[PDB]
Amino acid sequence: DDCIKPYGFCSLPILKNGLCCSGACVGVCADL
Repeated sequence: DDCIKPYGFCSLPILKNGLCCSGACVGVCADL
């Protein structure tokens, strides 16, 4: 387990998904 990197790829569907360190995931990790 780890976090996913900001502006690295996570996955979808995003409700719960692999968690980005900057929080937001929408295919790519971002911030919102």
